[PDB]
Amino acid sequence: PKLSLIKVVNGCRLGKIQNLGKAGDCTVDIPGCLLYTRTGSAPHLTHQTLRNIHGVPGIAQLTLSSLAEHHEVLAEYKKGVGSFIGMPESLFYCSLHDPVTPGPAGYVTSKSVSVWGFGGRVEMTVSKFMAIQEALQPDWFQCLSDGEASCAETTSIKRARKSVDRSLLFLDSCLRLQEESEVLQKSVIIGVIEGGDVMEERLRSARETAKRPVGGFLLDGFQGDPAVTETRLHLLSSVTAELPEDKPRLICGVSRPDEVLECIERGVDLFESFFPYQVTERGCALTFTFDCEMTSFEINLKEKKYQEDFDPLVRGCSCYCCKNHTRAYIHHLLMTNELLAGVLLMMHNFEHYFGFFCSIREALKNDTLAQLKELICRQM
Amino acid sequence: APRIMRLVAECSRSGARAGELRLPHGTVATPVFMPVGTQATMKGITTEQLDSLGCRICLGNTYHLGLRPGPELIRKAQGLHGFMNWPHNLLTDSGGFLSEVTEEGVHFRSPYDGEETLLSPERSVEIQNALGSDIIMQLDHVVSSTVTGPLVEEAMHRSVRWLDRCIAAHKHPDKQNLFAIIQGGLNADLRTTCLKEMTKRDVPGFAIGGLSGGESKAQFWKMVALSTSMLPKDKPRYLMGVGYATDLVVCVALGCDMFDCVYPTRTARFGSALVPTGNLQLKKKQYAKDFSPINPECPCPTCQTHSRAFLHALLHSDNTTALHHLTVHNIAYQLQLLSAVRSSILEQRFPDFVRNFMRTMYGDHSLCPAWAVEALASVGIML
Ligand SMILES: Nc1nc2[nH]cc(CN[C@H]3C=C[C@H](O)[C@@H]3O)c2c(=O)[nH]1
Ligand SMILES: [Zn+2]
Ligand SMILES: [Zn+2]
Repeated sequence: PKLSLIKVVNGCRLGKIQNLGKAGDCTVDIPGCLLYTRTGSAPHLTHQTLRNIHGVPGIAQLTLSSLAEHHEVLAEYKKGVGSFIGMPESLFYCSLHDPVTPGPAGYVTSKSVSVWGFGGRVEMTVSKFMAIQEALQPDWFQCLSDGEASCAETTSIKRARKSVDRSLLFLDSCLRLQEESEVLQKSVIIGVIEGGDVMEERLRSARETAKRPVGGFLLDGFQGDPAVTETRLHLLSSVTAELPEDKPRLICGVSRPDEVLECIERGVDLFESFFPYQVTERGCALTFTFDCEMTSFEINLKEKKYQEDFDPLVRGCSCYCCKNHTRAYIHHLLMTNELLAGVLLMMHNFEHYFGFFCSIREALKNDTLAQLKELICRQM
Repeated sequence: APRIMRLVAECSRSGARAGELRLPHGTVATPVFMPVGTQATMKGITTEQLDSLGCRICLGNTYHLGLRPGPELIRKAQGLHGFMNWPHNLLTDSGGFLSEVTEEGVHFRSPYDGEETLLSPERSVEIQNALGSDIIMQLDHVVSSTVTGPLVEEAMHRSVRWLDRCIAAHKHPDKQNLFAIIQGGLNADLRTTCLKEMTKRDVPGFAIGGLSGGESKAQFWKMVALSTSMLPKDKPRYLMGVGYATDLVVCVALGCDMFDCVYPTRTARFGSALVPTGNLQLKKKQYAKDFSPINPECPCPTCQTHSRAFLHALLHSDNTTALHHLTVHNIAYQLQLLSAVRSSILEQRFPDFVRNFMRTMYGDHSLCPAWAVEALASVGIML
């Protein structure tokens, strides 16, 4: 992955990642987001409705938690997950867990890590993990890692120390297995930075993982409720300061527009796009401006004030829902528990979110991210 | 009165008809299956998808819209056309079919006591006027085909009187087309009376009601044949509540032009995909590694893009898109079947088409349903 930075202003990396994909003729602009999927599908959106959205990222995120239970099927299919799900044109980064429904913690050992899907728990060693990636054949895939040192419970320093060594042992094992596979050599392994909330282990994880020939870095354990805490924000900057500038930085569990801008200032490139999915799942539509439970970035369309509101969700929006339907129609679909609401809302919430990331790159070119950041936070 | 239907081709053997309907929101080729649009949106199918499938007319449930969001909001939303943003044609029912029927109309009681709502023939025409559909249905007195006795005749004569009351209340025949509903149950005499009485009214179309309600299939197709034998040849015949593939092929042979059924939209929720050999139960594990499409000859987005194995994976997940994929295909199967029926009529090969459809569906002709063999034989189609 040949990464090229246009400029770095206030710590924000503006650029593009070239020479990507099976043909090597793909580019990913940074900072950006990945298309969020569940079981190889964007939620509520078929391949047909997905084409109705403007600015869909060229790289999509898959989760082992939603696909590991389909290992035998994709193995017999042989042709990779992208062609299996009818999306062979997109790039695919396979992460370990799903950000919204990850499953219960406490199943990480030095010998195996577990994920959870619709059928149940799937326990996978490093061998089984690489066998599943050999069947999925993703462009990028997160390496097997120990991210459970970062939890709400009072974590021990030895536990944070273990997550660094355990993830490194997983990393060196996956590199030996990848070098012994013709198919997996085409994929790009992503190192995972761990260490919990211990600064020393966070710094050691960043330095030791960077010493491996990984193609990128996953910043794990910085997810925060309701957002990234100031302690982990400072923790994040200390980690990115130890990472090479020539490789992409990915973060998981960080998708709300306010934390996105905070992490871009810390040098994070790629983000998950599960926040517009959460907004859709509660019958809400993003309405926050970027020109020049429920948050204030959105409106609740189950509210009775939208019974006769015949305006679009966002005036001027070019999405399918806002150019063809009204809030009254969306409110009606939600009251009658119709699945078109989830479709029409997801189309707008994805288009609004993808357009929000366009404003980040547009503002970085104009050196006006501070104004855009001020406009985002003023709506809270 | 201006005819809304022109016959393009007829089967010299049977009663099959190929034609097109001239309606305010475009022309519709016949025979035509009409999907229940209120369920398609509930299935997550947008207007653009349903239009892409070639559907030029769909149904709307008047009673459903009477509960949410009501006729007042639909009128303010530029009719039902503008409310759901449907550019093509719409057919709404009278909304009368928990309910008591008197001469005044159909009575709906409020839950846990409360005032009643009276849906009279005049009220029904007024409600359907606000929806702005291109075809409106008469308010009829509906009794189930399983019932016998004096209520059948009582409901038939009341359906005729209500037809006259709907015609008087319908003050815009230039914008909406009112259809009569043949009742009379499974009684040949009462139905003949309803056929003789209702065909004297100047309505642009006629519908065959009171059927497909658990009765024997022998009593079913014979009541269809009695209806088509006495209905105007130059006006469309609408058979309500029929959507099974064999039933459509047989009833086209008997002279029906329009059909509706919630069948294609519902079995998609059960994991079943319609195919020329019947249906595929894609949720069953035999399709877990079937890397072929549902039907390679189907033009729908699902079959042009996805495999049975992938749809099987989605059915074993929380993806609501699994229902979206099957609803799209099942509607496409209905439209493809009816357009193939229509091409056979235009090309004067409808019997050969029926023989091939029955052979592919059931195999040897001795395995075909006995009622369908008799019904097709009554119009000169032998297997
Ligand atoms: N208004 C109206 N709508 C209708 N939809 C379907 C039918 C015909 N099938 C119904 C009639 C009696 C049977 O029990 C069956 O349930 C119909 C009708 O006879 N009238
Ligand atoms: Zn929009
Ligand atoms: Zn299909």
